[PDB]
Amino acid sequence: LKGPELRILIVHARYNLQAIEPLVKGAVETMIEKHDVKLENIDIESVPGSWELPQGIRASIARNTYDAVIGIGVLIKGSTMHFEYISEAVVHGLMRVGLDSGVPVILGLLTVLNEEQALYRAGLNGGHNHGNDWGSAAVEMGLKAL
Amino acid sequence: LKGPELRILIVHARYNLQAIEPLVKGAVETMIEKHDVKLENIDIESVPGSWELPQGIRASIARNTYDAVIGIGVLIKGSTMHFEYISEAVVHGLMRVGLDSGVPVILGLLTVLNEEQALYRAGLNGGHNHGNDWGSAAVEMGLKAL
Amino acid sequence: LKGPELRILIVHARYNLQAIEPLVKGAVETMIEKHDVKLENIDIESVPGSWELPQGIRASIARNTYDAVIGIGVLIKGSTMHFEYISEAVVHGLMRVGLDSGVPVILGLLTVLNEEQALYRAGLNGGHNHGNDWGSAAVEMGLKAL
Amino acid sequence: LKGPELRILIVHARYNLQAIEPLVKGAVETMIEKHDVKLENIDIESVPGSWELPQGIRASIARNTYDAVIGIGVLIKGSTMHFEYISEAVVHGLMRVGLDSGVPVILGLLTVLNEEQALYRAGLNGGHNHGNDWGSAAVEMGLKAL
Amino acid sequence: LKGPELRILIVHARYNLQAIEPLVKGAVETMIEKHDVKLENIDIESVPGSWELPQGIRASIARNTYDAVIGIGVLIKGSTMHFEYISEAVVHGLMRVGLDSGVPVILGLLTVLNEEQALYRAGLNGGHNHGNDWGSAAVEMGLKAL
Repeated sequence: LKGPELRILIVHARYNLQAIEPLVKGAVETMIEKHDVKLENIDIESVPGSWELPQGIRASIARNTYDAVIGIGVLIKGSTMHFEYISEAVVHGLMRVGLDSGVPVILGLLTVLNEEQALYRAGLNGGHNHGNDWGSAAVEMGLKAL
Repeated sequence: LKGPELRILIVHARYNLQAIEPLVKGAVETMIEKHDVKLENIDIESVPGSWELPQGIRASIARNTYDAVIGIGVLIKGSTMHFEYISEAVVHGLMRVGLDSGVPVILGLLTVLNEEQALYRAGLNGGHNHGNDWGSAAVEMGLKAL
Repeated sequence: LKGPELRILIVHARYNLQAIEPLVKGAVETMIEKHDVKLENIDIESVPGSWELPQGIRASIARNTYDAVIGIGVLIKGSTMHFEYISEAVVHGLMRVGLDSGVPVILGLLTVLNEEQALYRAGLNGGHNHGNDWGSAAVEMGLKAL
Repeated sequence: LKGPELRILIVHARYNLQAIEPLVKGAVETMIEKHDVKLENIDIESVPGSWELPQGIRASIARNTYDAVIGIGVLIKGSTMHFEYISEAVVHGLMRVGLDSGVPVILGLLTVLNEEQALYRAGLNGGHNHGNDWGSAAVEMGLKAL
Repeated sequence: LKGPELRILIVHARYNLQAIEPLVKGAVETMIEKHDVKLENIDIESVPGSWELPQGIRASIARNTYDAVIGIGVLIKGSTMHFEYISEAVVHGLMRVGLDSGVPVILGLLTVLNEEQALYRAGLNGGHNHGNDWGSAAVEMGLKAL
């Protein structure tokens, strides 16, 4: 599947930036290299933390027009219940923003127990970069939307 | 119950495709063989993963008109909390799309601990294929909708 | 409390039918025998499983007019997480249908660990039939709605 | 803070009535004795169980006009998962009714493991009556609403 | 990032006030000292408990106009399930108020097991004050909103 006429939005948080970057990259590289998406047609905005992902996307979805958007962030279990509650709220939030807007929202949220699990899913230490999967998903959902 | 005039939509994800296929088949075979549904009246679309099920169905529900739709996907517990969160969000999502649209949405989502449990519910290794149940359910809900 | 002019709707699923029936009966008998509800004023529709309860009620709530509705079904814990997710989604769903419509929705959903717990709450093996409680509740909420 | 011109609504369920009463009392006494609320300006309606709280409040909120409302009920853990699901649904429901209506809704819901824990929070056996806290909260939220 | 023209709202509950204060301070100090926010442009309202946070913010968001708002409160695990349910409901509530209003809502909610964990996250006993992070987040989201 190729989508030269597709406009894609990518919002990512900045916590655990060491895992975020590889993910964003994989997502971008895959879209371009494999689906023929134009670099100029890929906006990349960012927010403080995962909590802000739904809100950031909603805002951007209103300003311009995209065919698909990818929310990227990584939450790591800490000492309190904070992890559980943010996670649940953010995931429900992204789903809402997508269903309300009609714009496909790809889940690029990692909810892990430790940094290692994150890096592994970001393609480091022998793992498969999930940002790639997200990229292809964005493209597919974008086309089917039209 | 027979529904020759029924138009059914089936959206399924592609992860764990080995379990997905038997499910879709059972759903289709049952509708046809037991409820007299016309093969031409059964659309079968697909999306990347379960996360996209609600969004894919919403989109399709807007394009054409169906009497019932079946969402099919299988989520398997991994090393992180990802499974728990996607599961909860997807299930709430499908329920929403159905209640908002007024179109019956049948739950063909398997949330299992391991691949074996999935295959078993797909009719392999001595189990009962649940896609069959979903097929009959789609038909029943479709008629009662009219 | 008596409600001769009340119109009640009862939607029940068909899984674990052995527990369902006693429940529906108790609900009906109580409404009639104790609150003076007219048998002709009690509609009893049914759906495949608990998942369809919210959707079935929404549909019916649109076709006719009722003063109260009772959703009845029984979910039993199995080997997977399916039970947990359907349960949470269905309960949220019923609450939504009630709050959106303005029509009182009585919860006649049993979420048990095993069939015995269900039958017990259906009045068998020395237990108290909960359908009775639901019946009176339907009547009370119906009147206060007016 | 005093609110002589405030109209307060109090809906309470009737299960575990032994814990409910002390709670309602404390709420009323505190509002009057400490915030100068007029007894005639305090409506007290009731419903069967906690499940009906959101629905009862919605109904009443539509009939008349209140500055604040207090939902009171006590759920006790039993042998099944029923407790967990009603609890989650009711709490989400009350929050919704408040946010949709714009009318402050005070949470007077006790979700305990056993009757003792309930009575203790109702001021018996050496505990502090939480209904008092709820009363003051109702008054504060009511004024700030204006 | 600096936001001299930004109007920020801060609503905080009053339970566990010993942890609340340091948080509010850090939030204010950081906004001023590091982002050039004008003290006159920072409203600080308060409510009884965390349950009231969403409702308080909704009310204020309607009265005036803000570029960003910060909800602050701390919930501590007790003997009952109350903690879990308030937590889940409040977090979903804040997310809703933000998505409905279009106004960025920063999560300054601590859901801890004990007072120590709270104080630690408020900057005492060797910990980092999270109110600072929230302050910067408020500023960033506010600007991007424009």
